[PDB]
Amino acid sequence: CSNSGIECDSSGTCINPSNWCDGVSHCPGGEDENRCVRLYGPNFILQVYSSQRKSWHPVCQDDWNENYGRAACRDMGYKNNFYSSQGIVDDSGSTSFMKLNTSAGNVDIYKKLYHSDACSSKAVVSLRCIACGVNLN
Amino acid sequence: VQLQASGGGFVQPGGSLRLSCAASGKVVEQGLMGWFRQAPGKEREFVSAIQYDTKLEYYADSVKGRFTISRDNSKNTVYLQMNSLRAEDTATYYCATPQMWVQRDVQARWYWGQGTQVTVSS
Amino acid sequence: IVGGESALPGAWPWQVSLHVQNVHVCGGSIITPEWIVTAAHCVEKPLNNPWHWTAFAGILRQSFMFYGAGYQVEKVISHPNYDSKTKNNDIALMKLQKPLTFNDLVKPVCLPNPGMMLQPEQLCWISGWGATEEKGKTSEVLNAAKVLLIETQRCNSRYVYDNLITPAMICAGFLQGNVDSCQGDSGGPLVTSKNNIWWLIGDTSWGSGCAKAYRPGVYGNVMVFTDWIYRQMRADGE
Ligand SMILES: *[C@@H]1O[C@H](CO)[C@@H](O)[C@H](O)[C@H]1NC(C)=O
Ligand SMILES: [Ca+2]
Repeated sequence: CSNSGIECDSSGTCINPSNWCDGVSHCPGGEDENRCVRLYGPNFILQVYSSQRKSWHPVCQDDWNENYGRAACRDMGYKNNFYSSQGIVDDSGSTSFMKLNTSAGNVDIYKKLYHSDACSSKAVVSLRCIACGVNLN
Repeated sequence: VQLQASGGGFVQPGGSLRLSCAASGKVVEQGLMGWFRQAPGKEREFVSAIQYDTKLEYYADSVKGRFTISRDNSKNTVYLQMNSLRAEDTATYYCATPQMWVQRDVQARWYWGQGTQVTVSS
Repeated sequence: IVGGESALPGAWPWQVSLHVQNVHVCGGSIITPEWIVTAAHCVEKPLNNPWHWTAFAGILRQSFMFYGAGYQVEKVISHPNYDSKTKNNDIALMKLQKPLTFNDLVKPVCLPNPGMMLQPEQLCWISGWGATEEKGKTSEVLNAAKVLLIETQRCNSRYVYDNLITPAMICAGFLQGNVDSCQGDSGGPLVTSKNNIWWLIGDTSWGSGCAKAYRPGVYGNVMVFTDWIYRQMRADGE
């Protein structure tokens, strides 16, 4: 794709990043709205793609709780699975965060978040949706 | 399980052949038997398969309607009736079980006894 | 697995034996109580039919995988861009009819996250019931062995695999050979430990012979496939 467009598919379709994870399904297979939440790095930093900023950003811990964590895990495809979540300090030299709108209403979990330059709790969300990766010592 | 294919030969367009695959080994290993084919310089191709109790049969699109697969479980033999043959059906035909045909190394050779040559030319 | 050793119970609790009509055909990795990651070259037609497949977890020996002791597979999904001629995008998912019960012997492996920052020659493990020598039979017992990642630039060299390694592929093993996956290990796990977590980084895809010099194992690049995996799981859940 040209001009930083994002591939919807392997069929050549290109979409403007401002419509990626913006709450409206624009791609033929809805690819722009079903991969908006991810866990980054070996420490499971919760990140959401911001349609405002056209990039991934960590999630502030302000007002976050297990119900929001379960919504994030369900959006990722883990259904009713939930393991663990805790606030951690940011280690990536980030000035850019996704912050929870407590009065957002009934929208996608990634649309309950808005871009922000600071977290009041000084911590970002670490989230694991399933207990995995453990074997015999 | 040990498989011996036979029945191959030379025919002209429109002719017919009936291939046989005789199995020696535990019947549990014959739950699904399949036929594949390979012409020189080309990728191996699935042809047909049959469940042990014969209640499910499979056919590749290119041979659907013309070929018929069957079993005789007291002989432990699978048969492939091939009618209305064309030149593009020319290949070495192989019988195999799933544990054989699903290959980490697809270019690894199948046993000679699994195959039988079929040539269609006028 | 060539050049490894038999596994202990609970050593690789995500490993499953995938049977067609109660005969081992491919390996797989548990990622949720109902989802298993395996290879697309395991499930080409007529093996795309879930009716034929059962999964055996927490069992180390094939002689203890009886009729009825395994979990019936409900769905089989191959990668839509899988190419059988090159084995590009060689990954598939199986969904179980009934969820697994996790315990000391049956546990999931973690899907890799973006930004793992693995070493160029990161230390990994492979496991499966594949042959223990080239042209050998299926192993009755689960085996496992250490392998290292080999940088794709090296694997694509003229004297190795000569530009056959795509971005949907990773190489692991030893250019000297001796240790490798083999026939019957298809679909099984390539895992690595980082931050005290075991991560699924590959699924056994292809190779040229087993454990031969300059012919190491090639694995589906699971990190590249994670978006697709999440989409299938999300589409299933609702
Ligand atoms: C939060 O959502 C409400 C309702 O949509 C809206 O009125 C308000 O402006 C939002 N606040 C922020 C900071 O986006
Ligand atoms: Ca959109």
